[PDB]
Amino acid sequence: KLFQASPSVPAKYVEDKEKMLSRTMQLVELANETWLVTGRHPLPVITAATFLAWQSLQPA
Amino acid sequence: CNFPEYELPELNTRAFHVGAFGELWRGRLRGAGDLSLREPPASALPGSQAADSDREDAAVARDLDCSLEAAAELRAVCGLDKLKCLEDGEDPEVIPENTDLVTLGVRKRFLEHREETITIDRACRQETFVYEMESHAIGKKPENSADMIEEGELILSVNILYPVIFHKHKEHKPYQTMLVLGSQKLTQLRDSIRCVSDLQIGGEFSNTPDQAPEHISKDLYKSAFFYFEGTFYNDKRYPECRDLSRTIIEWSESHDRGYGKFQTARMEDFTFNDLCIKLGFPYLYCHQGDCEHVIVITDIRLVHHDDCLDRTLYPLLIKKHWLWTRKCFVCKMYTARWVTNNDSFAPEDPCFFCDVCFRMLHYDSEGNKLGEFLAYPYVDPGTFN
DNA sequence: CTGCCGAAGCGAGCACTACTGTCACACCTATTTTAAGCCCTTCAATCAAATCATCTTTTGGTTAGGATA
Ligand SMILES: [Zn+2]
Ligand SMILES: [Zn+2]
Repeated sequence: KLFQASPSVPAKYVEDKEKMLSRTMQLVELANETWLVTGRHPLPVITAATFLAWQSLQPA
Repeated sequence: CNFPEYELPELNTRAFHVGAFGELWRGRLRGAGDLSLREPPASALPGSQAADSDREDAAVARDLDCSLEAAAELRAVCGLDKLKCLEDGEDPEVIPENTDLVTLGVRKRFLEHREETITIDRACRQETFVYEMESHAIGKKPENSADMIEEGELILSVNILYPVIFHKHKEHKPYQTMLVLGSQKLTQLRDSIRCVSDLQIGGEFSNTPDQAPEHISKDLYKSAFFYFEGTFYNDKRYPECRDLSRTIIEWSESHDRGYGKFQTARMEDFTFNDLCIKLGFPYLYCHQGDCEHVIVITDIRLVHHDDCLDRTLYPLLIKKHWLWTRKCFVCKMYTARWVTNNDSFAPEDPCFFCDVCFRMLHYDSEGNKLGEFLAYPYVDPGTFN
């Protein structure tokens, strides 16, 4: 729910979802080709990749 | 009922209606005369009580249900000669050594290490403002009849905090203490404020420093409101006044922001007696739409004959915290009157300049702008505190 | 002294998913052995946020380098 300026969330955290998806899918591609994903639950890896994106678009 | 009690020890008390509280106080004092503003007789040595004996012994006998001789015996027994260890001709500047007090021992310990040439002085003890504004007004009476405090009138002690908080300490606060009457309205309290927020100015005038704005904030905006027990008291006497509380009620009531439902009312519709307010519990006042003030009802009591009976001074300031002047960075000793941004000459942004350090640095003899910078007139809150 | 047949109001037919008597076969767990991955706790080693002690930058007042009015 970070793509909408809901009152429950400050607008500081709102970002375009397109760049979000691009950053996340390339991050998880990096994770995949580095043997991280094999034999493990993907969901936590996707969550971590969304994390690295979300911090990367505004480390400020 | 309106029975004051401590909500927390020595920090805040329960809420009660000021009018009902004053009525209860008067009911326990009306007719007795202890709440009157006339000078009563004072205690004296037994060697001079003969003059007051005729007027005092009968009343004492009536009130104590004892005989007149018993009243005289009580008066002679309770004479001040039994209590006055100090003669009336003794100065208070020297500790009497003929004492067994631990308090005076600690006082001697304090005074002994302050008698050296490096330490001996008659400087401030811990503060100065309180006594200076007490003696200036305590026991005085007005020059006009209309400025007379009503006998038994409530006296309310209100602390107003400054907009410039230390944001480094939390025990003590920057505030000034205002004394107001129960019958007074909130309008006369609001109009008596001399906060620097009323004097704010702006405008960028690096090109023409002499074209500073003509109107101070007080001449452009007049919005001000109090806030007690969930009620906003907004000024509307002038077109410049706006009901700021409507925006707050729109923002806060749309979500569970941690505060309850509020109500809107005008500023002149209530007196201090109409309030149902706590003592010591902070409250909110605002003016100019961005200058909020913390409001603490520190004390409330009936008027006494020895108090300041002169209403021309009311609202009467009795205590005030100090703010330090914002001095410019050029000479590092003079209070700034200008602030600049994007200044190529200044080592930091923002930079504070005084008129002397500003005009000749940023302009030549003809007043032509020198270098690249933006300049704004500045009013020091530490000066107009 | 008993009996026939009208007047008006009723009615029809057309418009290029609830239990019970059984029954055998599922459900169920007695343990062995891996190979990488498991959830929760639980304390210990390392870390970093907040607070205290002290040097130092500057804001009101005294001193003797320093000065007018
Ligand atoms: Zn203010
Ligand atoms: Zn200057």
